[PDB]
Amino acid sequence: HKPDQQKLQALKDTANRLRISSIQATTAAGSGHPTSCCSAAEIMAVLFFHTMRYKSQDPRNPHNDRFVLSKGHAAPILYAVWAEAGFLAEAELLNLRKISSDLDGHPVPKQAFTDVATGSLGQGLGAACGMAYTGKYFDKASYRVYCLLGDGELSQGSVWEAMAFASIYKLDNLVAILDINRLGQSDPAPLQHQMDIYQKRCEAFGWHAIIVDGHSVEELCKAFGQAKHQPTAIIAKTFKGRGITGVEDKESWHGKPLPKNMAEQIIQEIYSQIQSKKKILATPPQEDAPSVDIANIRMPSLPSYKVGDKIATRKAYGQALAKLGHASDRIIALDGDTKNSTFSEIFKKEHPDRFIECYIAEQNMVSIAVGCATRNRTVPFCSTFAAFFTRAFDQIRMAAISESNINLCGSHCGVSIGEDGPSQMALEDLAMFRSVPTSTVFYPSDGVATEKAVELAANTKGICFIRTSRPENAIIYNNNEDFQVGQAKVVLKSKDDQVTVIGAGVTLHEALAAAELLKKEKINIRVLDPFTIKPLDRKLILDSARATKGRILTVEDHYYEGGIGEAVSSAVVGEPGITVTHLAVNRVPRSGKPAELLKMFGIDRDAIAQAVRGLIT
Amino acid sequence: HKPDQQKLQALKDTANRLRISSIQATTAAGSGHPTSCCSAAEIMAVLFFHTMRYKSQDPRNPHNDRFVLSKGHAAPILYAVWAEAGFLAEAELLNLRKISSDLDGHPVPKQAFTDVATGSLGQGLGAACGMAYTGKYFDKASYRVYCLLGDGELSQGSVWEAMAFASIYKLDNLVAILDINRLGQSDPAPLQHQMDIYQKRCEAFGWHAIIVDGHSVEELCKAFGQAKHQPTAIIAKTFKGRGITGVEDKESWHGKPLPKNMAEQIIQEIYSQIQSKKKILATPPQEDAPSVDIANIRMPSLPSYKVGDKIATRKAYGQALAKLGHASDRIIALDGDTKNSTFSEIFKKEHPDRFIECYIAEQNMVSIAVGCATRNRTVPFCSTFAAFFTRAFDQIRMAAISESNINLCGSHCGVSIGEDGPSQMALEDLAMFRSVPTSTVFYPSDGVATEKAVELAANTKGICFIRTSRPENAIIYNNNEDFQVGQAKVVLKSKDDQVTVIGAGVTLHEALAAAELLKKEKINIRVLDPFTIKPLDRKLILDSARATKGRILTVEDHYYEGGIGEAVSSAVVGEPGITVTHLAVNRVPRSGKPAELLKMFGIDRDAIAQAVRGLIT
Ligand SMILES: Cc1ncc(C[n+]2csc(CCOP(=O)(O)OP(=O)(O)O)c2C)c(N)n1
Ligand SMILES: Cc1ncc(C[n+]2csc(CCOP(=O)(O)OP(=O)(O)O)c2C)c(N)n1
Ligand SMILES: [Ca+2]
Ligand SMILES: [Ca+2]
Ligand code: NA
Ligand code: NA
Repeated sequence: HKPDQQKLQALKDTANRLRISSIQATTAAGSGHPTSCCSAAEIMAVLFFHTMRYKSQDPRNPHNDRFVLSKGHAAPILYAVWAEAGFLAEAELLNLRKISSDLDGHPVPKQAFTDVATGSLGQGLGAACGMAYTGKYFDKASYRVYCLLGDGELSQGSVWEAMAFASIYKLDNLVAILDINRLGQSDPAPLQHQMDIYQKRCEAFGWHAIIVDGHSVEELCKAFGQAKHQPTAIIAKTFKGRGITGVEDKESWHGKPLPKNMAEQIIQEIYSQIQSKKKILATPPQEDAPSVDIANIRMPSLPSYKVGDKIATRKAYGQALAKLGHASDRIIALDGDTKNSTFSEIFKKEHPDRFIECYIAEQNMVSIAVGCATRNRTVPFCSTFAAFFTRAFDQIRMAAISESNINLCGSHCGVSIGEDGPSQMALEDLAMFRSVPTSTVFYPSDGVATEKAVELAANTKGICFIRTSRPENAIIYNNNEDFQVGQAKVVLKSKDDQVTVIGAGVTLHEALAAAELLKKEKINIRVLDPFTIKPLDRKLILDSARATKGRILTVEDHYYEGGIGEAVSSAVVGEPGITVTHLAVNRVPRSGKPAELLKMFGIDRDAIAQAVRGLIT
Repeated sequence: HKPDQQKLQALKDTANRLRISSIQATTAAGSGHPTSCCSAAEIMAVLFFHTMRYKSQDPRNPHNDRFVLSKGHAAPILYAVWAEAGFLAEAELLNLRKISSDLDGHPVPKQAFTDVATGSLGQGLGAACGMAYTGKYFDKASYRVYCLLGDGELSQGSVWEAMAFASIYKLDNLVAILDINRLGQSDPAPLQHQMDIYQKRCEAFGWHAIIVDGHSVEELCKAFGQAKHQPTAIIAKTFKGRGITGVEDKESWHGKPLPKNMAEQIIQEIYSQIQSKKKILATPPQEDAPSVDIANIRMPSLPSYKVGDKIATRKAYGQALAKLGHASDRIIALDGDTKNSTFSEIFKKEHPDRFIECYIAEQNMVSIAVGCATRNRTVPFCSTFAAFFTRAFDQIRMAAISESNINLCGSHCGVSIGEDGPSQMALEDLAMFRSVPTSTVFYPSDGVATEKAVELAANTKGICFIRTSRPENAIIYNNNEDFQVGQAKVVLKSKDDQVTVIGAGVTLHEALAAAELLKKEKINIRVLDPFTIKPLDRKLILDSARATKGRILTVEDHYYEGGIGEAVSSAVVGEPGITVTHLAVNRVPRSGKPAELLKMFGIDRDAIAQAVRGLIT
């Protein structure tokens, strides 16, 4: 698939038009990364005007090839290709980085041509893997996926997780293009132009690796055209600032715009090398992506638990997820070699074609989910121990910037796991997920609440987190109980309540046990289950407090900062007559039995009862 | 260095004693991972009783070889070697996982023989790299560093970052042993027993890679004895549950103890294979680690700023760090290809031998710092953009479980960076660091406070975080101002103050500007700079509020959850007459000029003034 002579020259001309646009935009803004754009200009021309198939007036079309700009600071050249393709007006490029424009400093999905935000390096290939996995195994469509990475970027371990994933899953519809321009931000990239080492690394991770001159349209086209039996890495030897005389291949230019006078001079030089004005039209795709049903997802039946039966919420999650897979053909499940502990294995057993084993690689797992959710093709649920979602916080952070709809279930929360000790204990997961701006944080306290959290999460936009627990605890809700995001439940009350005790998961059950102890001493307490920690039901909390002498006690299997107690305090601070006492975990824990650790860390029934007795007196 | 016939058999006997101890301990506990111990028994015997050099009665001795158990769930066999070596009493092994014991489910540094906690897979090799870098380049000592990893564990990208680091820095004093036992937790590891692929991956990342039969003491000893010119990977083909008949090489046994009856039978079988009772003594090390000065670290002079001069706190950090490097020969600086933006380049210029370029690999950077701080050999300061510390949250979490003394400086906080947009904006870093139990969170508002934060951090135990900013802001403190952890500063006050406004960094300066605006309308406000967000100066905040009609307004360049406003609210909730109003960033931002974004997100001078006017009225 070698371009003919006219097309070849038109591709070279296109590359130079892209350089000019990148320089013009960044000089107009007074910030940005023209030298990072210029190393990629021939790559971008060949991708957008020779290799890819897409609808230039409908960038989000489900039939289109996908492009992911992993080196997101080259955003101006992404904008430039979409102007060249006729989607964006050329004049709009000059509004790069303005508060009045959507051509922001790094790509974001408010742009029709951007599926995932990038800017935190090393994440784009994982998203691309999810898109390619979806294309091959779910859509079974003809679209291909292309991802452009920098060489400095290849220092990120997340890249190598994605490399390994793509070869395990035989993603022969995925191409990674590595812009080996020798330089990072503040020094040369470690391997510089040792092209052979990059080739060996890619081959060792199972990819077909082709070294090219990244400024040769000819060599680029030959590499893209080769038969593809594996994921393919095009390892492109380039120069940073290519085409900018005196800047090409030099340090001290990363993220530095050309000054006005210099841009004018350089642009005239580049423009003089352009042989024809006639632009290339993109070739349209084969329209073989299937229709996908986006109707509200409804469980096929009510929960079928029995009040008083004991089940851990981790197990209820797996049961509910498997049931959800009968509610929608769009549900997919991902897990990081923990399916026997999170109980996502139950979904795998019933719907194996929609389970993705991600292995021990949580960063990549989140990125796969993000990629699978793009263009609304699937509804992903990822699971591992909640503690290990800390390993993926930047991916989760970027998922919110990507306006992604993913669902994450983290098990084994808190000290109540017992003997494994703190390395496995999630004690900061509420803090982390609450800080994610698009998040909904579910903390189901029994199996019924867990099933309803799964159903609600499936239908809720944004980053949904479900915190599950290891201990078996009693079912306390009837199967017809109606749950909503942002609505708490009062699970014990009387006209004589002296404190409102807010607990969740294991501490809700400890609070109910404390209530039984206290009733023997003629002390009644109101017990409230938040259901969602974010958004928090401020109204029910305050109404409860006002019925209980203004007194609130929050008790949580989590550290003090960023959790339930701080959420509650922040919601009610300043309200007349309201007081809040907080019980949480004050330091790194240790191994012991679950009940022993709840006692040691001051969040068990006897600690709750003592706090209540002290409040009354 | 092949063991003679008696020693060879003694090593085999030792391996079998280690198997027995691992089974006994986990059966006694009723939990743990004997099959993960048993694959490693010959490796552990050869390391501890042939290859390593260490003082068996002084595991923390600075002259000793280091061992890192990256696959930390094999803790029972680590405990077993230290019993075999005579440091632990054999009987204590039976108290594994008890709340009354320190032999916890995964290793932790309350154990003399543990430097870094493990249990979150994929982190140990990075810590080992820091130990080896320290041994070679700082201590210039003869000790070597050994790290045992699982094969499932090799799916983590952090491992490959460490691999790449070790070859860049020529860590020929580092050995990684890969326990290729075919199986993970819930399925086979992806590559199973494809030993050649592991070899190719390690070689491609610059290591000398040797495939061995991991149950052959002979082959293990030959591999350890080979000349070392590069970091060395011993790629050991093993079987999970080796030596446990009917369990060896089987699925469904990860993290499952043998029941009592079965343990008795298996242990008798293993014991029958032991030919001699005579234990091997460990060989002691060459005592060539240098003395290190642990005196309090004092800057050689007061800060030398001038009130009213403009400097960004990011630049003040670099200046202060370089000065700190003249205060102590122990200070080291690490940075992830951002030294020209964080200004750690200033330290590199003055103290290049103590600067470690970590490249674009934040997870590994944190682990390197943790390893360098072990045994108090250095005082590390790591820097990058604060947003990118989210990429290393699990490493930071584990650092606190490791009781590590590291210092982290994250620049470019908040929307005030302007045009790069949200991918680069730290808006959740206060939430994240506040949740880390051993943390001190410094948020210096000018260059003087920044210099004093650096000095204090150097002398403070735990995870110290310093949040720096991009905008140039005025110096407001005199050079002799005395700063302490947990002590705030009132930077503007009058007898007629009507609100206490708490700001930090850019929002402190916006609050001072608001005060100047408001004074024109005869409205005075008290302005308070927290200095440390954790611990928070509750007393000064409350005393200030009580002088200002009980009214507090907090304003921060951070999301609402987990930041300054929630810290303050949580501290003062329920105090009679106190009210708290909060201004923060309510959603994912976008590109624009710094001042435009502060306005858009409601945290600039005019937003503060409007909030104040509303509180009074
Ligand atoms: C996770 C992360 N860490 C650090 C940065 C800061 N950063 C932005 S661009 C860059 C250099 C990128 O170099 P490379 O990948 O070689 O791309 P090039 O611009 O040379 O094409 C750095 C370190 C980032 N954006 N993301
Ligand atoms: C970051 C992280 N993710 C997931 C886990 C859960 N986990 C504990 S052990 C294990 C399997 C480890 O297998 P491998 O590395 O092959 O070690 P082996 O026990 O086979 O020697 C898993 C997935 C963990 N501890 N850490
Ligand atoms: Ca580069
Ligand atoms: Ca294994
Ligand atoms: Na959802
Ligand atoms: Na410190």
